[PDB]
This record gives sequence, structure tokens and C-alpha cells, in this order.
Amino acid sequence: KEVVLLDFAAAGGELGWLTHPYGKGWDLMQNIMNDMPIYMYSVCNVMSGDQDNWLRTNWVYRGEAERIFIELKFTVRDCNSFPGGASSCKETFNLYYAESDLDYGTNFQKRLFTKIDTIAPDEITVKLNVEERSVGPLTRKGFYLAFQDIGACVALLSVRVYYKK
Amino acid sequence: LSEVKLHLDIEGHASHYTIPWTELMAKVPGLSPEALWREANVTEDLASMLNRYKLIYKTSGTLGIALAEPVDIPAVSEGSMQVDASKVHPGVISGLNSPACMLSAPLEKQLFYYIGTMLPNTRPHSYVFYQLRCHLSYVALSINGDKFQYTGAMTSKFLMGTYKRVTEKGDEHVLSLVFGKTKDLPDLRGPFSYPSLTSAQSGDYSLVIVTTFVHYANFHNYFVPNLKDMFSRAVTMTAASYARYVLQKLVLLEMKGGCREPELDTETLTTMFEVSVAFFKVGHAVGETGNGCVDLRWLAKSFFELTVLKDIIGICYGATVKGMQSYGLERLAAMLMATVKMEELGHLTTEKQEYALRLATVGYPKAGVYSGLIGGATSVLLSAYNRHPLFQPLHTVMRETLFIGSHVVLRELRLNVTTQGPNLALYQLLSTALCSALEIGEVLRGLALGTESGLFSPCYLSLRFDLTRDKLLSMAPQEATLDQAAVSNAVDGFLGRLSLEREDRDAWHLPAYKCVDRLDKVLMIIPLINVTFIISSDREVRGSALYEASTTYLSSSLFLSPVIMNKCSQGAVAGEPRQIPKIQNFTRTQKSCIFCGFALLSYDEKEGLETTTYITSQEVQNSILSSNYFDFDNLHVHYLLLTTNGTVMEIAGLY
Amino acid sequence: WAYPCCHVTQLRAQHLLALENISDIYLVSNQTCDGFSLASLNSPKNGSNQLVISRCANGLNVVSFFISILKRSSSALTGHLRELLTTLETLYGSFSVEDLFGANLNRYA
Ligand SMILES: *[C@@H]1O[C@H](CO)[C@@H](O)[C@H](O)[C@H]1NC(C)=O
Ligand SMILES: *[C@@H]1O[C@H](CO)[C@@H](O)[C@H](O)[C@H]1NC(C)=O
Ligand SMILES: *[C@@H]1O[C@H](CO)[C@@H](O)[C@H](O)[C@H]1NC(C)=O
Ligand SMILES: *[C@@H]1O[C@H](CO)[C@@H](O)[C@H](O)[C@H]1NC(C)=O
Repeated sequence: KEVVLLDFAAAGGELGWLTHPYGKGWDLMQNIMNDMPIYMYSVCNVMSGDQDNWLRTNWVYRGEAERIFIELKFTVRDCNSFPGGASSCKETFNLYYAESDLDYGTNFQKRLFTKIDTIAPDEITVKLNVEERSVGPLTRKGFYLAFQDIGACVALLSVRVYYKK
Repeated sequence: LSEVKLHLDIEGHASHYTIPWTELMAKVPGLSPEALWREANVTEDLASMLNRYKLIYKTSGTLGIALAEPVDIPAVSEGSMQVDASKVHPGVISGLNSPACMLSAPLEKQLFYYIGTMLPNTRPHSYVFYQLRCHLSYVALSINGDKFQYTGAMTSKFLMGTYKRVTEKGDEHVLSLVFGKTKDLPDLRGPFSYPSLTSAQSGDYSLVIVTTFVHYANFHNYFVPNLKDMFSRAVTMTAASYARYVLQKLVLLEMKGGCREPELDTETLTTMFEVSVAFFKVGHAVGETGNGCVDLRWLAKSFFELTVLKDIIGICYGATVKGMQSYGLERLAAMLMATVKMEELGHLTTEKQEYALRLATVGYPKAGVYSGLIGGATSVLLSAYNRHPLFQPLHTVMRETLFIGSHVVLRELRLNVTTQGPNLALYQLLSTALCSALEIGEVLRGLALGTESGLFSPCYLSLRFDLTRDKLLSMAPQEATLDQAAVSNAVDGFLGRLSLEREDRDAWHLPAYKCVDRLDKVLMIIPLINVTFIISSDREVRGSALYEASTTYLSSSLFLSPVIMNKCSQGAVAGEPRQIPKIQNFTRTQKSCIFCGFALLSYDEKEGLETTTYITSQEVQNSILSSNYFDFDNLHVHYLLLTTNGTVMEIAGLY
Repeated sequence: WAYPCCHVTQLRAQHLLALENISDIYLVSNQTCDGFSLASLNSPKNGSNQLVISRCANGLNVVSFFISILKRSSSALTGHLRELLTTLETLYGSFSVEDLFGANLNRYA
């Protein structure tokens, strides 16, 4: 069975995720898709170069989990549909986490997050990509997830964490 | 409000602009973006948008044809007084001959004074156009018992005629034509483009049709316009010429039964659009000169034609015209009519004669019905009748000049009473003298074909009442090249145009009219100075005297009753009628005007009255005598002579 | 932007922004969306989370709106403001509405 520790898309969701830098990075959005607001975090700085844009989750209590499974849903608009491609445009973004026993609140610090993998969509071109990664063993009271942008044109739609019991 | 930045990807990457609402919205009050934002259904699903785009009729094709714009308004005259139509000061212009143009900036403000809705929110326009409200002018009419309606609504930039019909059940079939410069056409709203809706285009002009495919089907049953010619006629002609073109159609039509009960055919609906264009082209050429100045002579002509066109559209369809009238021009024109001695207008060149008569009718609204304009039209006719070879059909140039001056006079006969008895009854007498068998000949020909000759003739405002159908048939063109049906028609219209009743521009204005018992038995009425004569077959007449020529033993009668000092009597003179005293002791060579102010009638014992001449000058007398006019070879034709003393005298021979 | 191609549907009550709370409008291109003239209306930022409310708009409509706004207010027309008008007209002229018949319109959402 799957026990959900975090689900961005659903259920009265995002409510607090941290952006760094404040304003010039990831952007929170709202747009009715079937008839309803589905919220998303997106950033497309594809022509400004040297982009280090962070999005940090709220604090997630570990519970019993040894290994969590991180489910990501996202679109990635390719660089070719921006004329000046392969110069300052990327088509990946980086997934990190950081374990903590305590809630550090808003005090985000980027030299304390470890990278998990590079997220690539496996079909760059309706094409809502679904990537899943697992991290373990988790050994603290809880953890954070963080999303690094290096200059891609990305929209995160669903971020779902669970463990198998 | 706020301000809005537009980020738009074009050429592959972002270009952003900023729309200031606050700033824009204060510089042009009357802008309501939130009302426009509503009119544009911005959350329209592409399904609903494409369905409504396929509701509007699209045009086949038929792209550009080389049409030449004419030269309508001339460049300002050499050293001209530029007149501000708002500030119309007295003395600004001294004379007719003085050059003058009227500033086109404040003139258009007066033509287009109205503000109303140009683009409604009614079903056919709510789909294609963004609603509009602007300074405009409209002709509007109603036929078929306020069921089929037309409104030609125009600005200085583009014209929109909109046809509408009601089907006894609520439905409304609507079709609109849009004419004007392409860049000056109103803003389209949906996915629409003008090339899909253009029915004709030439060199910055276009004719746009806007209607439903459904409504297009309805109209095609009774309205198949030649939109190519309507575009080519509307672009290539000058504003004045085109205006005359329309008013001739309506004037000739009206003499037929074409306006007592107008039909829903192609022609009548077409002319409805042509009517609107005629007003548009004038207001267009004025507005389209920008800030400038428009030659007063051009204005004198173009707006003359609009005044006469406005009139005929009212007495024919019952149409209303709001706008295209400027009080500045009416004041300016009336000023120049106090410059002119109406007693001697006929002494001017026949171009300034026409330039004065055109200002006379442009300036009538604020001139008064006791202005001496009547004498001016009477003067022109006299100078014309002196230089006219007797009994001949009027020339092209003369007939046009008299037509211009005639409208003034027709606003006396079609005006209950007057104070111009001397000049009016003189104009009506010279008109009775001008129209002979050959003048009628060229009019019927000019009517049968449709040319300018049938538009106007002095016979139309003359005193002849003996013009029965078969009387005219003995004067019609007999050439096989003409159509006898058109010639048969041409007689009726010509006979319809003089029928005393239900016309109201013929009679009941002379004080001698009272002494006639039967008003249908009159034949001809010659007013001279100090006497009028009442020639009729009617016996019971209160004239002073009474004469009977030996008419024949076929025809009813020929009586001649001279009314003295335009005062009738208390009962028909009794006893066997008098005898016309014959005259043989009279020589053909004269050196004096003894017959001045005398009419010289010429009739036939079977046919009836044939020719009338009023001897106004020594020249008119020399023509009669020196020519072959006196032909006694035919015994059936006698030559009466109507004096100012009230005596009728037959000339049977000469020396 | 980061999600250009949306689906236009009538908000149909009480979800509007109505252009008093619109501050940015994105217009897709002739090649960006396979020929669909789509727009996205946005708010400046809301509250703590700083979210930008976005609805999907019919491009051809919204384009023709600004075009008429400019024409209607032709006097003021600052140099770039009238360079928008000609950019908008050409952009509107770049899309074909007769190519929208041989297509599916629910391709998105
Ligand atoms: C807007 O479009 C919808 C279809 O999406 C239509 O039902 C509605 O009548 C339109 N609104 C107006 C004011 O025309
Ligand atoms: C009219 O007649 C009177 C007398 O009969 C005469 O004195 C007068 O001069 C006449 N008028 C004209 C214009 O001939
Ligand atoms: C943003 O919206 C929230 C409600 O979702 C409200 O609490 C907040 O005051 C808004 N921010 C403003 C009005 O600046
Ligand atoms: C795209 O736009 C260009 C001009 O910007 C035009 O030439 C081309 O035909 C357009 N493509 C289509 C499929 O209409």
C-alpha cells in the first residue's frame, strides 16, 4: 500500500513553497484546465542565461518511511521553439532533497541540499511527462525537497511523494 | 482601470509593448475599453467562433479593377477669401465675380453635426463589427407600409446602407453595403477580414457586403444588384454629376407611376443605395480634403444638386435626411443674393447666371418667401427667350440653365400664395411661348430614351392646357429607331406631369382663375400687362368680353375671354358671342415695337391651338415678320392677336 | 511563456479577471500553436504566495480588440504605441481562419 506524505496537485495543495531568488525565479500560477484551477510552478528564463532558480517544499514529516518514491509530472518546452537555442536554454531541471530533524522555516540555504538526479522528460516534444525517483534510507524526523532550474522552460504540475508499506 | 503590457512572440521571440489606459482614456474621452472588451467575447471557444464566422456571407473573389478617381474639388482659386463656416461675417464677400472658398475644417463640423450610432448591436452587425457611435449623416426611408426600411448612414470616411425587411411574422432580413476607402472602413471584430467580405475594390476604394448566408438567399429573390457597376459608378463620377444622375432617375420615375406604389425589385432598391452615395460623395470630398478650403462655386453646384435630390426623394419615397446641411453655407449664399440685382440677372454671362441660381436654392432655408429670387429666374428666362430662335426646341445649354432657375419658381406655384404676380405670370407666359410642337418633340424623345431632354422643359411650367394624349401623339418622334412603347409611355408621363390635380405645381395661383366655371374646359391662359386672356371651350365665363373664332363643325369650341385688370365679373356675358375683327391693312415691314406686350396666337380649325409668341422686344417682332411665320396658304389656320387693351384681332393678310 | 498553448472556454460566471485585474497578456505566434491564435490574460501578483492568475483567451478576438483600441484612439499614438498597431495587424494577418476548419479545436486541455 502507498501512504502519501505530500501531494502538490490535489487536495488543497501548494500553500507555502519557498522560492529563491524571490521574484526572479519559479512562478506560481492558476488556470482552469477542465473547469477547475490546477496550480503549477513554472519558470522560463530561457534567454537570460546563468539561471539558478530554486523551489523548496514545505517540511515533510518522515514517519516510518525508509525509502520514499518521488513522482514528478511536468512539461518541458523544447529549446528549438525558441530561435536562439543551445546557447542559454536548457531542457532539464535538477531534483534535490535535504533531511532535517527540525523545521528551519524560511531559512533556505542551498549548500545543504544534495542532488538526487537530473530530470529529463524522455520525449522532449499533451506530452505531460511523468518521472519517478526513490531516495533511501531516510534517517531523520523529516526532509525537504527542492527543485533547481538552470535555464529551462519548465512547468511542474504534480509533485507526489509516498512510501510503500 | 490600470495599464497592460502585451508580450507577443513574433519572429520566434518576445517583443513587449505597454498600453496606458489612464493616459489614452483621458486624451480621447468616449473610449470605453471595458465596453469593447465585452463586445469581444474573449472567452469564445473556437467552436462557437467558427460557427458564427460561417454565418456571414463571404464573397467569391473579383479582386481589383483599374478605376480612375475624378477631379472633383479644384485647388483654391487665385487669392481667394477663405471663409470660416462658423464665423460668417457680412461683407466677407463683395460680389459673385469675387473668388471665394469655404474652409473645409469647420464646414464638415456642420454637415456632420449629428452624433448617433453608426454600427448597432442588432443581429447582423454584432457578429462582424465592433459597435460604433460617431458624428454621422443618414438618409432613411420606408416603403411597403413601414415594413421594408433603408438607412444610408455615412461619415466623411465611409458609407453604410442597411436594408431591412419584415415578413408579417416578426423576422427581419438584413443586408448592408459598405462603401469607402479600405483603410477607413470600420473595425472588424471576430476572425473577420475585409477581403473575404469585399464585393469590389479599386485603388483604395472598396464595396463591402455584410449579411447572413440565409439573408443573402432571401434578398437574391428580388435584389440582384450589379455591385460592379455600382462600385464603378460610385468611384469614377464626380459628386455633382453623380447627384444629378440619381435625381434624374427619380424625377423621370416620378412622372410615371413609379413612386405612388414602389416595388421591391432590384432597381428601386439599387437607387436607394445610389441616393445615399450621392450625399456621401459630397461630404466625402469635403472631409477628404483635410484642413483646406473648398471653392464656393464647387459648393454652389454640388449642394444645389443635393437640395434638388433631397426634395425629390421626399415627394417620391417619403425619405428623411439628417445632416449634409450647413447653416454657414446658407448664410454665405444669402449674402451673395443681396449682391445681385434680380431685375437684371439675365444680363450676366450664363455661367454666373447659373452660379447665382444655384446659390439661390442652396440659400433658400433662411431666405424667406418674399425674396426677389422670382425676378431673377424671370430675368434669366427673358434674356434666354430673346436669344432663342422662335418655335425651336431648347438647346442643351439653355435647357440646363432654365432647369436650375426653375426650382425657385416651383417653390412659388407649390407655395399657397405669393406677392410675385407680375414676375411669376410673366415666367409662366414666356414658358407658354417657348413650348411648341418641336419643343414637345424633343421632350418626348428625351423622355422615351431617358436623356437630359426629358428632365425639364418650359412646357412643364407653362399655361397650355390643350395637351391631350392624341394631341401629343401628333408631335411625338416617329423615327422607327425609337421604341413606340417608350414613346407611348413618354406621352403619358408628359401628360401625367401636367395634369392639374394631384400635382399641385400647376395652377390656382392666378387671380384670373376665379372667372372659370368649368376648370377642365380651359385651353390656354395668356397673361399680358394689364390683361389676361382665358382661351377655352367653356362658354360660361366671367371675362369682360367673349369671342368665338369659327373653330369648325367638329370641335367643342374656341372662346377667348379677356379679363381686364385681373378682375372677374358677376355673370357670364349674354347674347351671341362677338366677332374677331379681321385686319388686312397692316404691312410686314415695321421699325417700332407696336406689338410690344402683345401675344400672337396661331391655331388650326381642326387641330387646335398650335403656336404662341409673346413679343417682348423689337427682335422678337422682327423675327415673326421677316420670317415665313405668316402662311395663309392653309385656310384652316388663323392668326389671332391679343392686345393689352383686351381686344383680339385676326390678321388675315399683309402688304 | 512557460505554457503558451491553452484551451479557450467561457468562464461562464465568477472566475473572471475582466481586464481591471489584468496586467499582462501573452499572444502566441503563427507557428507556436499549430495555427491557433490563443492568448493568456494574467494578474500582476496576488498576496503572499504571489501567484499570477491566468485564463486562456481567444487570440483573434483579443488582437482585434487592441487594434480597434489603438485606431479608436489614433491621436495619442506614441511611437512604439503605433508600432504595436502595425505589429498587431500583421500578427492578426498572419493567422488563417480558413485553416481552422480542417482541424480539431479541443487539441488542448
Ligand atoms: C460568447 O460565446 C458563447 C459561446 O462560447 C455564446 O454562447 C455567447 O452567447 C457569447 N456571448 C455573447 C455576448 O454573444
Ligand atoms: C396699364 O393701363 C393703364 C391705363 O389703361 C396705363 O396707364 C398703364 O401705362 C398701363 N401699364 C403698362 C405697363 O402698359
Ligand atoms: C491575495 O488573495 C488572498 C486570497 O486568496 C488574500 O488573502 C490576499 O489579501 C490577496 N492579496 C492582496 C489583496 O494583496
Ligand atoms: C506564418 O507567417 C508568415 C508571415 O509571418 C506567413 O508567410 C506564413 O504563411 C504563415 N504560415 C501559415 C501556415 O499561415
